[PDB]
Amino acid sequence: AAXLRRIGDCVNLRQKLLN
Amino acid sequence: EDDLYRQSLEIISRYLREQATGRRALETLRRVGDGVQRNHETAFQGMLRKKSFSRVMVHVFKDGVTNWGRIVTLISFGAFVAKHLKSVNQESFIEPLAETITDVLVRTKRDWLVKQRGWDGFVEFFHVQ
Ligand SMILES: *Cc1ccc(-c2ccc(C*)cc2)cc1
Repeated sequence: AAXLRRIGDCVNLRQKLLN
Repeated sequence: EDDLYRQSLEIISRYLREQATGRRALETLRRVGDGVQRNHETAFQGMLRKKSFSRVMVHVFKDGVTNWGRIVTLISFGAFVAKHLKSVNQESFIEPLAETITDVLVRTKRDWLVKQRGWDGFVEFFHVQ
């Protein structure tokens, strides 16, 4: 669960950077 | 009657089936999900060797934060798990898996999804490629 959470927030942050 | 559930199940089932063996949300999911799997293959391998998939899904969200990155990562990890089941000749677990992922998502995060305009919000959030 920790792994999926941190990967998920990394993907989210990348996309907000792109946006 | 739960049209949000119906729509989520169709996208997630079809993604899991396709990877293993609406149109606009699918194209977004396959693209973003491929990046996630490709970039986190070793983490996903590690995790795969470990439906308490459900408990782990929910635990992702326990800090009270929900975002599309976490959602797409969960679904992507489901596609990874699906591809493994195909490899191992256990395709019969693919549909229960998609059902389980949808249930947990729609059951726990239905209010957030509604607020983000459902799969339309997902497509818009990931539009910039
Ligand atoms: C187990 C694990 C922890 C952290 C990461 C990670 C966090 C943030 C970013 C941008 C990439 C990866 C992955 C796996």
